Amino acid sequence: EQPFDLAAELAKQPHLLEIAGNLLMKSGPEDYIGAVLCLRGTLYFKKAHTPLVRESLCQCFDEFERLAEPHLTWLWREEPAQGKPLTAYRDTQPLREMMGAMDEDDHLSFCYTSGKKSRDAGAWLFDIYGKRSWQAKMGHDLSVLEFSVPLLYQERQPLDFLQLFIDFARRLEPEQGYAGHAYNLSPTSWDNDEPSEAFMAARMPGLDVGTACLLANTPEFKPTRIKTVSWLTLLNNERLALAGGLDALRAQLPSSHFAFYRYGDGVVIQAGAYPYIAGDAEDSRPAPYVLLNHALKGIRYETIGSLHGGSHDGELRLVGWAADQWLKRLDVEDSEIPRWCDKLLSAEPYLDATNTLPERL
Amino acid sequence: PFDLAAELAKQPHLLEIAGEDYIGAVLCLRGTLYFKKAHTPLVRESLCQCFDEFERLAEPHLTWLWREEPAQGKPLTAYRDTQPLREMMGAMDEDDHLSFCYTSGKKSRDAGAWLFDIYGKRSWQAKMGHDLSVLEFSVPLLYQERQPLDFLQLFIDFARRLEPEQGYAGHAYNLSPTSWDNDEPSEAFMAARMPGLDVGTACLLANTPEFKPTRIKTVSWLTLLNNERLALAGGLDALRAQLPSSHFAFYRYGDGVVIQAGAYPYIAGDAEDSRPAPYVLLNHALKGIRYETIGSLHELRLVGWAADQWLKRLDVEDSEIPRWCDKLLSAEPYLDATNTLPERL
Repeated sequence: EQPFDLAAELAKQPHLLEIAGNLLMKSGPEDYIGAVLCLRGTLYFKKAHTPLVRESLCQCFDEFERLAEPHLTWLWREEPAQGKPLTAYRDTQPLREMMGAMDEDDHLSFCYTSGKKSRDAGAWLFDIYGKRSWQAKMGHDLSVLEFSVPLLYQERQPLDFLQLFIDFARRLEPEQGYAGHAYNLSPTSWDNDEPSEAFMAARMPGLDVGTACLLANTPEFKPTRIKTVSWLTLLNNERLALAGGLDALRAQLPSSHFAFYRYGDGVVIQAGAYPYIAGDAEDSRPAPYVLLNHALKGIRYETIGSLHGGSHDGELRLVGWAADQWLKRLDVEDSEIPRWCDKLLSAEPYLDATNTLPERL
Repeated sequence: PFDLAAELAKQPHLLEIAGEDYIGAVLCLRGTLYFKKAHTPLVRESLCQCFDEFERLAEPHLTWLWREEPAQGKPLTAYRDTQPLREMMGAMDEDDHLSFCYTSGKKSRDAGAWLFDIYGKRSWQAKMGHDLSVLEFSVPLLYQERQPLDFLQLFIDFARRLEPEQGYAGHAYNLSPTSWDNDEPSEAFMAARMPGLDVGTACLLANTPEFKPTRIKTVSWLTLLNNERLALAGGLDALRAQLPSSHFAFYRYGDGVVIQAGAYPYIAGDAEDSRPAPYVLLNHALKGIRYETIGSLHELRLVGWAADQWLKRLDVEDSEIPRWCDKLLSAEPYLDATNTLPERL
């Protein structure tokens, strides 16, 4: 009596906004929120073990918390030296106070969520995963900041998340990054819920998939390359040069629909007037992402390993060959680019003062 | 739908998916038969005998006849005004494509729960190796509940006449007869939550390169194996010894067998596991003759990869089969004269 309304919803639109925990399993849904569609940004950066970067991370959180304070509910920390792995947001110490108890050899682990239950996925997120000084010196030097706001918040305040992403890039000088639609999964039960993400990924080419903090220091991530484009795409100056330089990119990305934000030592590219889940009735790939992916696929990772854990009892998981194929989901033939340029101009809203920051080039 | 009528009382459109408004899909009991020689006069008469039999049940409910580019008449015809099927077919030759889709949808583009659909390959297509035609037919779920032997009788009778290669019957969504390329299957959801449902459009699968092996796409409530497939699965004796006669019935015809898995068709299992116990046991017995790939069913390669995954949705670990059999024997209704044909082996 319960699968039918979901079968009807899935047949007519690509996405699900909220997904019950363990839904894409044979044992079936459980009494928690396993996944929530939101607007998420992911930044891979270095020197998280240093005081200046930690202070900048705290300034990032101050900026985020001004928006998110009414909604945050839980702080998760991995094996903290003081306190508990799980703390109610009301009971937490200021982030600057917790960082002040740490030195360069401590691991940064802070995940603020907005789920009603601590097990629930929530649409507000601020997640720091910071490598220890000795880990960075032994070669595992890449840290991750991920943060998100709800889709409804984005529609009501269309410049707020974008301003955060640029402000954070400016302070952290990241190696690479992206922002757009993604599912936040349950902080504790995500293994139940990766199949929901995998099912959605096949339907929504604009969706980011996977866990950046697990990807960050794999051998597959060593090349000077990027995982994906999305609504926002961040390239440090080295990746920008490998992509042909800023002049060569602006020649391929019409300024009617693409904006460029030069922060210090890199650029953020905005692909379209808003983030895109999918395309149209003819093609599920978003036209602005297709054009940007075409310009940047020369610097895309050939493989990043598996995006998900292994399958237990027949459930869907983006592993091995399927993960490699996911990386290529936006690729088109060179000969089809003019048609995609035409689709951009005829069907997609233009950039204006309501959906870009004034500091765009 | 523990109590389907009770569920429809609270959600009248529970079995429908909306499609300028039309019914895009309706859940029903559908049989699919893949057979050869549709271009020959002997088989064409057999198809007309099949429709004669279907029409005795469906005549009050059929509304439309769809035909793709007919040499005589129009693509759409009101059912009340159609010619006899034999006379339309009499106007056709070896090399004409058989295309007849009778539906019960209220509007012409509405999916209907009653269906009789012929897709017959041309003689020259058959000679080039694209020789597999499809007959699909369906009745509403509520009709099956009140007349539980009628669809089953049709499926066996049609199998006898057509001597199919392979086939299956059970729950499926009938789609709109003209807007049949606008809604995503959602194969991974079906595999997880409604694993008893068939998924796909048989006439598009029949002559793909993926279908050429001597294999089957799926088990369902009814599963049809020609004798070649039966032998590859280890033979009928061993199947009957492995599958409890309390819950599995076997119907023989001149060229193969139809297996009935359970007292009625199953959408899903129970609260603990969505896989229906009778289908789990039969899938385990037959997975050695299942297609390994099918292509996509009803976009990047991830949608086709999902379709290959859907083929395995009933698989369980071998160590669990004894527990599944105990669950079948203790929890599931058994077969008797109320839900099987008397001709069962």
